[PDB]
Amino acid sequence: SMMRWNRERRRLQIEDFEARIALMPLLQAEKDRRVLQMLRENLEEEAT
Amino acid sequence: MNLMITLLTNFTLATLLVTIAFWLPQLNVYSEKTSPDPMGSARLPFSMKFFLVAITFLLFDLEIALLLPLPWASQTTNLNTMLTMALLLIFLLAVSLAYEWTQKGLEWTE
Amino acid sequence: MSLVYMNIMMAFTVSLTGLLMYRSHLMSSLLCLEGMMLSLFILATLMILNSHFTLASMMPIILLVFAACEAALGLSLLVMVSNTYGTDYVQNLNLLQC
Amino acid sequence: VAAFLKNVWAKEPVLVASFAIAGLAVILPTLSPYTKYSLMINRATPYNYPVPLRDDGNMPDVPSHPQDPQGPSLEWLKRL
Amino acid sequence: MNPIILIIILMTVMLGTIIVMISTHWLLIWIGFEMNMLAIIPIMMKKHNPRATEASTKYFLTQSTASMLLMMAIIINLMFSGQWTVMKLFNPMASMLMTMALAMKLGMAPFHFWVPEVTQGIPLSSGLILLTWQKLAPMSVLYQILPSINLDLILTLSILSITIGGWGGLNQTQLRKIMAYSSIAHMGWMTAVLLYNPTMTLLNLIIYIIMTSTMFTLFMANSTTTTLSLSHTWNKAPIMTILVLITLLSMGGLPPLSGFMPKWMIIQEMTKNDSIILPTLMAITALLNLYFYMRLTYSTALTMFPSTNNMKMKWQFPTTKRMTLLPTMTVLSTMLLPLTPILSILE
Amino acid sequence: MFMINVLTLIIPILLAVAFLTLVERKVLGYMQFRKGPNVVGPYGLLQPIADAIKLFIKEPLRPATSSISMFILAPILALTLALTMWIPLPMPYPLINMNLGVLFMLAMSSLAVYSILWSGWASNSKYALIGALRAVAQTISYEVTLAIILLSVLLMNGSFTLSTLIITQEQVWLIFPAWPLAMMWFISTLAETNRAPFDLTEGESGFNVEYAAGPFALFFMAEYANIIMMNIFTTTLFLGAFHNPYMPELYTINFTIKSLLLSITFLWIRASYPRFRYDQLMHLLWKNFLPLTLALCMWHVSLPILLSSIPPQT
Amino acid sequence: MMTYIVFILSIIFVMGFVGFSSKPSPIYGGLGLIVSGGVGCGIVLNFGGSFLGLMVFLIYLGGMMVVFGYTTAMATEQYNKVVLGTFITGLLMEFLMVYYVLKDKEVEIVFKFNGMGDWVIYDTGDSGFFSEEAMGIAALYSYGTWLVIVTGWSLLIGVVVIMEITRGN
Amino acid sequence: PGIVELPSLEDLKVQEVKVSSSVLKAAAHHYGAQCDKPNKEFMLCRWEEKDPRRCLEEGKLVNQCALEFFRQIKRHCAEPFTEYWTCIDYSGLQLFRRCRKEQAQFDKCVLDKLGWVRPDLGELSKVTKVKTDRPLPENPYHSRARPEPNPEVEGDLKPARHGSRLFFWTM
Ligand SMILES: CCCCCCCCCCCCCCCCCC(=O)OC[C@H](COP(=O)([O-])OC[C@H](O)COP(=O)([O-])OC[C@H](COC(=O)CCCCCCCCCCCCCCCCC)OC(=O)CCCCCCCCCCCCCCCCC)OC(=O)CCCCCCCCCCCCCCCCC
Ligand SMILES: CCCCCCCCCCCCCCCCCC(=O)OC[C@H](COP(=O)([O-])OCC[N+](C)(C)C)OC(=O)CCCCCCCCCCCCCCCCC
Ligand SMILES: CCCCCCCCCCCCCCCCCC(=O)OC[C@H](COP(=O)(O)OCCN)OC(=O)CCCCCCCCCCCCCCCCC
Ligand SMILES: CCCCCCCCCCCCCCCCCC(=O)OC[C@H](COP(=O)(O)OCCN)OC(=O)CCCCCCCCCCCCCCCCC
Ligand SMILES: CCCCCCCCCCCCCCCCCC(=O)OC[C@H](COP(=O)(O)OCCN)OC(=O)CCCCCCCCCCCCCCCCC
Ligand SMILES: CCCCCCCCCCCCCCCCCC(=O)OC[C@H](COP(=O)(O)OCCN)OC(=O)CCCCCCCCCCCCCCCCC
Ligand SMILES: CCCCCCCCCCC1=C(C)C(=O)C(OC)=C(OC)C1=O
Repeated sequence: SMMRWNRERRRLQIEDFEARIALMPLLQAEKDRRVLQMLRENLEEEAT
Repeated sequence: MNLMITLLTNFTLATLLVTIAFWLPQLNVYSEKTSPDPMGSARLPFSMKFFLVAITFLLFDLEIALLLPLPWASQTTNLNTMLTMALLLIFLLAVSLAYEWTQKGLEWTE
Repeated sequence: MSLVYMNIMMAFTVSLTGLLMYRSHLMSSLLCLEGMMLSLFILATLMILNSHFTLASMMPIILLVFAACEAALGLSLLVMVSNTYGTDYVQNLNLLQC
Repeated sequence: VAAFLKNVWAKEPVLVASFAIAGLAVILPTLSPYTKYSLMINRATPYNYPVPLRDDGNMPDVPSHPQDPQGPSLEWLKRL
Repeated sequence: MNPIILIIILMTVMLGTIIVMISTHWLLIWIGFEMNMLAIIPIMMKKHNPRATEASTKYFLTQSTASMLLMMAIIINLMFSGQWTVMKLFNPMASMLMTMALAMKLGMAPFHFWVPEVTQGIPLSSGLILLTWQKLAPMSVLYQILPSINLDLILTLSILSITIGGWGGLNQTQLRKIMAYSSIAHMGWMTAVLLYNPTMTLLNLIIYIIMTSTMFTLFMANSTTTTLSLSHTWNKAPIMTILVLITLLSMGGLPPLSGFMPKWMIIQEMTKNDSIILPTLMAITALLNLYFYMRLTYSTALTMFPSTNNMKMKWQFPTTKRMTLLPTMTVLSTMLLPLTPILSILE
Repeated sequence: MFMINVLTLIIPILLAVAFLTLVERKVLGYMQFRKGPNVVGPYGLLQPIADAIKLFIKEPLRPATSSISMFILAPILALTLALTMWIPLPMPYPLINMNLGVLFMLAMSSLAVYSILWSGWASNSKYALIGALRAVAQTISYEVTLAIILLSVLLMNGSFTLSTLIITQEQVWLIFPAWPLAMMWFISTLAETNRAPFDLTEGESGFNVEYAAGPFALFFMAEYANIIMMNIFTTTLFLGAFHNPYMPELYTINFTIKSLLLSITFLWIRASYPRFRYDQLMHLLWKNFLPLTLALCMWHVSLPILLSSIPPQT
Repeated sequence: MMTYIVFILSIIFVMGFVGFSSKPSPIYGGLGLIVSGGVGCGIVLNFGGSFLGLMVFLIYLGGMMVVFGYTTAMATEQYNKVVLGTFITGLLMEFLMVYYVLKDKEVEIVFKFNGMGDWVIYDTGDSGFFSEEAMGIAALYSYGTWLVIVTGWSLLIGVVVIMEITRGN
Repeated sequence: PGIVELPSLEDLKVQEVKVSSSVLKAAAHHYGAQCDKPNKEFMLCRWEEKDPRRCLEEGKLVNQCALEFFRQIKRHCAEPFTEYWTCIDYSGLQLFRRCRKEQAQFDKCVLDKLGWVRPDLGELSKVTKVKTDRPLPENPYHSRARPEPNPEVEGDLKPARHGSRLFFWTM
């Protein structure tokens, strides 16, 4: 029973990880624009 | 943060109950008591065997500390090496127990 | 550098000077020695977690285990001293002056 | 080899069970047909991002899309 | 001790030193020192008397303190370099702490104060291990970190070791304390040439290990731990007086013996680097070592102290002790100076 | 709102410990062919209240302590640890959902011997100190098989997360692949809480006999909180219930019934056996439970590999 | 103030060491080292070292200081100015360190130390579906073969060593 | 040293994908199936340039292609998708295994009305190849020239001239 159920749990883990993989480019683009937004705000306030 | 709040609540409730248990019956005025043990005044004789079982605990606890990342280590892709080193650590804990046996270390607290 | 490293190094030096200035007990010396080890554990841990150096995350556990085995050995030596004199006083360990 | 074994099973069944279970744990993964699938499942688990390859022009085994035929498959895991 | 357990524990001492010698990661250096200390503690408590427990306690405390300072030097190296390669250190504070820790492990002055105690408290075989084999691992670490060692610190430790090991042995009658102060002086000579030519450091270490192994093997073969029992050797075994004579004249560095070989080579490398005062004062200070060596040779070989009557019983029994490599070590510690250019094999 | 959740954890702990004393006296009554308390309340339901009010106005025993500070700290530490063992317990949702809740509980239960040790040294009785050293040596001995059995079970879980242990047991109870681990685990939890047949603090002095009726009652209620907690943890660990995420009270009723039956099984074991001699439970640990525990730890390492049943990390 | 919290724990950490380094008695010193281990564990936990902090509890505190207090309670039979003076000396030196590095945001005892809160040195990303520290400790069985061999051999030899030296024969 | 070169706040303006993580996770397999090409162009550019400032426009393409993904869900299959991500959204771990019938209805509705096939187990974790027009960076680490190595050994090994030359030894 643990054999069948842990193999199902590994398949469900792979399904969750591929949902994560399919979402990582959007999150990476948003993260890049996020950190460049914050660095530009820090640069402008350092300038003033 | 919620953990620190919960620890502070548990510690505060414990300290409050200990303060109540040490100071609620102090309010009574019962009586002063003069009150003038199996050993009378003999100094505590040292047991080598209690120290040996505590040190055996400490060494097997270090071997347990080595064994603790196994539910994570089973996820590796070098599984033959992982299984070999896991069986080798549990086998060395077993060899430690066997040597503790055969030199009469587990005796009179067996 | 970072501010927490100041306190962990100062803790190592405080446990050093406690370990380098005995009062009477050998157990207090072993406690200062294990305080030195604990501060080494904390300092190694804060560096390795800060640097995201993944393979050295097993390093402080190793630094624990050996040194705790070391502590076990020290306790055993203390007990043998305590089984000769009744106390673990460091002034009893002076026979090797002559 | 048989009288000693019945002797130690009569005297010390805890230790006979201990050495027997330990011997099975040692020898049985080398005799199991499913030890290969443990390795294959641990390498099929995508913790990292599948960083794509620059198409030089000559890579017939690398797909252009996840739903393409070429590439590593997991039919064996869904079926077993 | 169980002889199997003795074999496994001595292999673990050797395993710790070899792990120090072959590893490229500082954690495995620290692990080799921990394994070495942990395994050598039962060798010191082989006879189970309070002097062995006192000596093992003092040895444990000094080596444990040095191990903690070693790990702090390693951790500061990881701070200022982000890596673990057993090479030069990337901070003068980590370099100072590692040089102090290795000076504590070697027992170089002013961290010498455990060496004549512990060697006195333990048997002759464990004292032989402590004064020969326990030098190899810290001298290997000093060999590999010499682009970071402060010159002033290493030469201060060297001259303080040579002077204190010279004056310490002049007041002794116990043979193990004589060999311990001889150890302190010779480790001063080894570390004084480390930043100039470490091949001469290896040469001095090898010739010292040969001569110390010869003297401890003679002391084990004659069962003598004091000067005045060593002086009974001529009436028991007259060849051993000749052997302790030539080996003690070698350890003082008198030509044409081989113990003249290292220190001369050390001077040969310290005058190339325009240091003249320092090896001259070192060589003049080594006359103290030679003085108490001459004291032992006057007690043992060149005169005949009065013996006892029961010595006549021991005349009827030959030595059954395995005097392992004693003719080989005696020949190597005396007649090796015509082969002085063999030292290039240590480059 | 979180403070309300902490109070609704820890005040029902104290109430359940209060009425566990009544349940123990009643069940030990009927197993001994007598009744338990049925005079003080209706069916004896006011016996814990009456006993709490009696103990909290009893005269302080007033010992001469070797240390006042550790004599104060040992009940504080006992109650604090006995209340913090509950916060990662998934029933069905923990108060504190932490990734390493199993190792957290193993650590906070390993810290519980300091209350025994500090109370033994803080008393001036040398025989109380000897009893404290025996109790500490017993507890740290059985912690070894706690840690190794617990590791061998969590090799089927995938993580140290306690809430994952419900997901692990959705198809079958984990007592089916691990009943030898379950039975050595259960006797090891019986020996952790100094519970009969391992209660040598009542076998012929306890470590906490110099405390007054109030502080000894606090030690006693920390001990019964540990008992209920370890039964809940054993229930979560081997008898994991069905969990509908839209109806969490089904899991709460189910683990509550199983944990009650396991606590009554503690009560029913103390109504059945004589005590071990001290060396005999040392023999039980070091020469019986620990070799089987190491052998089954090798088996539960190698078994998910040889069957391709390695649980997921997440 | 809460942005300095790890720093605050570290102050208590140093205070705890001035607890046992002054050496009041080995049992109060044991208690001070226990409190120091708990707050240093909190320092470890607030960088993301969950497993290492629980090793501080389970193995350092619950494993080793148990044996220290156990061995200590079998000695120093149950019932100073130098301790009190050493404690106030260490405390005043530590609060002068705190005062300097807070008034200046920089200090130099041996190394230069910033006086900002130690949150500033962190990383601004995610580690995905794993703790990096958990996977680095899991690598002990896959990448750390020599380290496992020498550690387990040292523990076996340590068992042999304790049984040889505690026998007296 | 030099001045860091940051893009302006106008260069960072884009129409964001303002949906929650259960909306994204419920649509994740069809998003990886449909929006493959600008995503993999962006991530190839992101692992090759090692600089987010050099990867902005491709990132905008990601943020342009996700929205056209969701609009085409909103134009056709808004209600089975809404029920499905609501059922995903209830779970504290957002399990896929709790929500298989709402998933089946959403997959049925998308497969009928848009023809999109949900990827099988293994497909989204494949390493794909990406055809680009931007050049490969010749120095992504911005590294300077390495130092020249030491001169090697060459030639036959002759004996030592007159031996060791150690003070008087002729060999
Ligand atoms: C066709 C195929 C076959 C062809 C076969 C051809 C040969 C046929 C004959 C077979 C026999 C050949 C024997 C070796 C060749 C001759 C070597 C030689 O004399 O070198 C001259 C060597 C340098 O003189 P040279 O005029 O420049 O060279 C003439 C040749 O060209 C020398 O040639 P080289 O310049 O190329 O020599 C290289 C270099 C040349 O030397 C140098 O570059 C100068 C440095 C030499 C070492 C200086 C060390 C200073 C500090 C230590 C002082 C030692 C204490 C004195 C002795 C104490 C008591 C033993 O030698 C060394 O560095 C080796 C060290 C010295 C060993 C010489 C051979 C000894 C073998 C027998 C040993 C028996 C014990 C002897 C005494 C032990 C001490 C040596 O003379 C010395 O250094 C004077 C010291 C005495 C040397 C040993 C004499 C060997 C014969 C002894 C027989 C009587 C033994 C009595 C019982 C035992 C003693 C109580
Ligand atoms: C979690 C829910 C509950 C779990 C179950 C527990 C419920 C029952 C509890 C009953 C009350 C117990 C009170 C305390 C009892 C203490 C005494 C006691 O039992 O001591 C333990 C006893 C001790 O025995 P002993 O001490 O009497 O035996 C004598 C031993 N010598 C000779 C050394 C003196 O037994 C054990 O240690 C066994 C522990 C469990 C073993 C489980 C083995 C499973 C099977 C393995 C495989 C076997 C076949 C071989 C391989 C085949 C491979 C294909
Ligand atoms: C190879 C696989 C890995 C093996 C190593 C790992 C094992 C896991 C379990 C760990 C056990 C650790 C402790 C072992 C100690 C063994 C020595 C021992 O106990 O000897 C003493 C004992 C007699 O006991 P006694 O001294 O009298 O004590 C009082 C109780 N009567 O003497 C005995 O009882 C004799 C014990 C030896 C005989 C046991 C035979 C069991 C055979 C099972 C089938 C074969 C299994 C394959 C492995 C090979 C086993 C030889
Ligand atoms: C760059 C260098 C790298 C490294 C190169 C190699 C370095 C080698 C360093 C050698 C260190 C030797 C340490 C001592 C030996 C270790 C084993 C031991 O303990 O032997 C003593 C042993 C004990 O027997 P026991 O019965 O206890 O004796 C007391 C009386 N009952 O037995 C006895 O007591 C028997 C009596 C005689 C023992 C003589 C042992 C001599 C060993 C050293 C030989 C010389 C060094 C090798 C050659 C030069 C290498 C540099
Ligand atoms: C402003 C006015 C109030 C002032 C402060 C007082 C606060 C409230 C205190 C409780 C109520 C006051 C009265 C107390 C009981 C008095 C009556 C009594 O004793 O009745 C006896 C009756 C049983 O009769 P019995 O004599 O036992 O006969 C044996 C059977 N053949 O006994 C019974 O039937 C049962 C009696 C139960 C007593 C009350 C219940 C216990 C107390 C609960 C509150 C306090 C504790 C809270 C929880 C503590 C922690 C567990
Ligand atoms: C004698 C003194 C008094 C004695 C009585 C009171 C003390 C003893 C009883 C209480 C013990 C306190 C234990 C505190 C730490 C416990 C370990 C821990 O934090 O584990 C939980 C969790 C780790 O799991 P994980 O999910 O990976 O982390 C969150 C990531 N999402 O990690 C987290 O959730 C991290 C949360 C933030 C960090 C919390 C730091 C706590 C404060 C420092 C330690 C306090 C205790 C110091 C004294 C110890 C005992 C002397
Ligand atoms: C905060 C206080 C809550 C109430 C106190 C705990 C609940 C009542 C337990 C009473 C009790 C019983 C029945 C009891 O039988 C007993 O003796 C073994 C005790 O220890 C002294 C008790 O404390």
